[PDB]
Amino acid sequence: KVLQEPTCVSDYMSISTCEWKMNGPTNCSTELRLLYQLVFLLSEAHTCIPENNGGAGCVCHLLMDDVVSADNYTLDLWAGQQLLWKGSFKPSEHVKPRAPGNLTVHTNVSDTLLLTWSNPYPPDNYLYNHLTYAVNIWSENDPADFRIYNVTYLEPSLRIAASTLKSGISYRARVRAWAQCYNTTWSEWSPSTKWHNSY
Amino acid sequence: VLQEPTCVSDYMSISTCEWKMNGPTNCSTELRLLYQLVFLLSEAHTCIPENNGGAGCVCHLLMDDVVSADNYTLDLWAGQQLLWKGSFKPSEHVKPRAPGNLTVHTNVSDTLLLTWSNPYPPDNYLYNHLTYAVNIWSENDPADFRIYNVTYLEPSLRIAASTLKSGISYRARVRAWAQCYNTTWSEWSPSTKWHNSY
Amino acid sequence: EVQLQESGGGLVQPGGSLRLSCAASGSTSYRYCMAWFRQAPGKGLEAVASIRPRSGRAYYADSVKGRFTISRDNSKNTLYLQMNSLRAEDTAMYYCAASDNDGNCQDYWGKGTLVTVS
Amino acid sequence: EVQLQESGGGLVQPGGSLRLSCAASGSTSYRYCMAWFRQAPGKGLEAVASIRPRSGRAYYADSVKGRFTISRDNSKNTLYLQMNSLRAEDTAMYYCAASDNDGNCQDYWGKGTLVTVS
Ligand SMILES: *[C@@H]1O[C@H](CO)[C@@H](O[C@@H]2O[C@H](CO)[C@@H](O[C@@H]3O[C@H](CO)[C@@H](O)[C@H](O)[C@@H]3O)[C@H](O)[C@H]2NC(C)=O)[C@H](O)[C@H]1NC(C)=O
Ligand SMILES: *[C@@H]1O[C@H](CO)[C@@H](O[C@@H]2O[C@H](CO)[C@@H](O[C@@H]3O[C@H](CO)[C@@H](O)[C@H](O)[C@@H]3O)[C@H](O)[C@H]2NC(C)=O)[C@H](O)[C@H]1NC(C)=O
Ligand SMILES: *[C@@H]1O[C@H](CO)[C@@H](O[C@@H]2O[C@H](CO)[C@@H](O)[C@H](O)[C@H]2NC(C)=O)[C@H](O)[C@H]1NC(C)=O
Ligand SMILES: *[C@@H]1O[C@H](CO)[C@@H](O[C@@H]2O[C@H](CO)[C@@H](O)[C@H](O)[C@H]2NC(C)=O)[C@H](O)[C@H]1NC(C)=O
Ligand SMILES: *[C@@H]1O[C@H](CO)[C@@H](O)[C@H](O)[C@H]1NC(C)=O
Ligand SMILES: *[C@@H]1O[C@H](CO)[C@@H](O)[C@H](O)[C@H]1NC(C)=O
Ligand SMILES: *[C@@H]1O[C@H](CO)[C@@H](O)[C@H](O)[C@H]1NC(C)=O
Ligand SMILES: *[C@@H]1O[C@H](CO)[C@@H](O)[C@H](O)[C@H]1NC(C)=O
Repeated sequence: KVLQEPTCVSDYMSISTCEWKMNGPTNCSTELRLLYQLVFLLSEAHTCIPENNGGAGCVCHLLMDDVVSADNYTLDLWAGQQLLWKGSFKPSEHVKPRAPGNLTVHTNVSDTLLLTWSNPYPPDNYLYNHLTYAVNIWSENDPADFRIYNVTYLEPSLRIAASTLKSGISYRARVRAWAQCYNTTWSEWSPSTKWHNSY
Repeated sequence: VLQEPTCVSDYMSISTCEWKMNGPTNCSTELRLLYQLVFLLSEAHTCIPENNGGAGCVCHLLMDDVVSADNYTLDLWAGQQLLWKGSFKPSEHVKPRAPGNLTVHTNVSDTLLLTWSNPYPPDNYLYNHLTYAVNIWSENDPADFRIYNVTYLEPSLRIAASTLKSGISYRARVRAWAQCYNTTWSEWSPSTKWHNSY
Repeated sequence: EVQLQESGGGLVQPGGSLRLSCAASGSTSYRYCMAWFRQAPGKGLEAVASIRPRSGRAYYADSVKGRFTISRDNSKNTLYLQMNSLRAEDTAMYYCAASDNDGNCQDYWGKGTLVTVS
Repeated sequence: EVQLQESGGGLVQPGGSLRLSCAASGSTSYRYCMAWFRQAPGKGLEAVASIRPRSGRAYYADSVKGRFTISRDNSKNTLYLQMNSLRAEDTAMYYCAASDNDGNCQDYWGKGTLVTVS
């Protein structure tokens, strides 16, 4: 039976991610189902088969046609023929954007470093024009030697003076995204990249 | 050049061209294949070929979609020297992708079930228009074989186990045909093996 | 606010088909919900089919599932209802409706077109 | 028999921007080629930008590379030309054209919109 109550977030494209906790060991793909349905004329319930997140924890990725701000869903957690939980979810109240990707460092200019990466959204999504980024650089064996850069100029690039980083040392870098919308939290981190600094 | 460059198209994003030179040639240095869509404000793209024999080379032409009126000009250069001029129309030389993930299901005593994947996304033309040929044969005796034509637009096949010898292992592979016009057979899938019983 | 005008009704043979249309005086693409409802003489209104104008995702009442199709052409600001395998039961006045802030489809209504089957 | 109507022209300061539009009377997605051309006073027609409607693949003349963007919304049957960093040189009548059987873009033409830069 259910311990902690299902909570959801939305990427504001097509995927909403929900999380709950059972007691003890549970296999989510075989035992449980999460039914979701848009409050909308003649709507049908869709069904999401969850995957496991450690022992008593499940996660579901709710596929969605679209996300607009008035969209509201009802949520029904079943366990076979037994209904465990009823709830509701509004994607525009809980935005968590996608992680950026393809993070690349460019070595080809003395004095100035160039980092590039991709916006994970298509041009016609709202967030595409409204993403802030946070770029985190640190030396691989000394996390206290770090930098954080805020990128608000709506372009997935960053330039840094090479003299700000130690030579003969290797650095890591990762990037996350923030939506200028309301009710947003930070994305996950990109995969990180590594280079040896020196000039 | 001995035999002239010929091309085929998967009707998505890849066209593959083939020629055979004169003597020994390293294609990744020395040779370039320039292609360009006959289309307003188009730019010529450049394809660096890979070797596929002593004097034989292959190029994989990257493409946006493929629509039937698409025509390309093809120029094989060797430095400052132009070796061959031609043209290519993808819709006149369709060779679909090989199917994949071929699986035998032995969980029903009387009937075998083979499944496999259509290599196209639902929104391509070919996705709804692929015929398949399934080739089954005894692992050490190729002359004991079967061919099945699958035209019902679903990558599955069923056979009575009693139609194959017992105690013996069989292989199976599948290829795809577009119907379309100007199509040839795809490559074979990787093959699978099972021990036949009933 | 939006104005709506249906067309395409008439007499039909049981088994035969029909296509309805509904021009909108403004962008279909800015509507949240768009739907067809129907009356029938002695009876109350019932929703038949609905659509999400942006994505195109369509929904249907059981009685028309497999027979009716709802669609939209955003460039014409127009909504359609392809009606196949028509039965005597489908005899009614047919209406296009729409809404902007909720999926009830009750804000805007057309005048209706009769569909008689005999 | 496709028909095309441009809009969005006007006078601009050097450095400023503009957005042109071209509604089509039929599906943009069935066109082979779609493009913008222009004619400056005293001079001949020149292609500015072209597009593959299905995939979205876009092509440009050198003089507008880095400044102009061509795009299309197939759901509205509409073509766009975002014009940035405008110069006096860009002063012309601007046309949308299309073709179905060749990539020349010469079959169908719109009426044009003037774009003045001074
Ligand atoms: C999204 O959809 C859900 C379901 O349609 C909406 O939830 C509903 O919210 C109302 C009021 O916020 C709930 O009513 C309240 O119930 C409590 C006791 O449970 C009672 O003490 C209050 O006086 C009130 O009647 C209602 O139960 C609830 N429905 C369900 C099934 O969860 C939600 O508000 C919708 N819209 C959003 C979140 O913007
Ligand atoms: C083993 O034999 C059974 C019949 O005795 C057959 O298995 C069935 O295979 C299909 C397709 O591979 C499975 O489809 C799935 O159905 C569920 C329905 O909610 C859903 O996940 C999807 O619709 C999916 O297509 C089917 O469930 C499965 N049933 C069993 C008994 O596992 C087949 O001959 C052999 N099994 C397999 C894996 O092919
Ligand atoms: C594809 O384009 C090429 C080059 O634009 C066309 O090749 C020419 O064809 C005509 C007669 O068919 C003649 O000018 C020559 O034979 C070719 N000259 C070249 C290579 O420039 C080719 O016809 C086009 N293909 C099709 C089938 O439309
Ligand atoms: C597989 O089945 C198709 C029929 O669906 C066969 O295709 C026909 O082949 C004949 C003879 O070659 C042609 O005259 C027809 O035009 C083909 N029709 C279609 C549907 O394309 C095909 O030959 C079969 N292949 C085998 C031998 O298994
Ligand atoms: C999310 O923001 C909207 C408006 O910006 C607000 O109505 C809604 O209540 C917010 N979510 C909360 C505070 O639960
Ligand atoms: C990263 O690049 C891949 C291909 O290199 C592309 O498919 C994908 O959209 C990009 N990922 C993100 C998250 O931007
Ligand atoms: C950088 O931007 C983030 C979110 O956009 C904000 O929370 C943060 O406070 C900014 N940085 C600093 C140092 O204020
Ligand atoms: C296949 O290609 C030919 C050119 O050889 C072309 O005329 C037509 O598209 C097709 N014709 C046949 C016989 O299928």
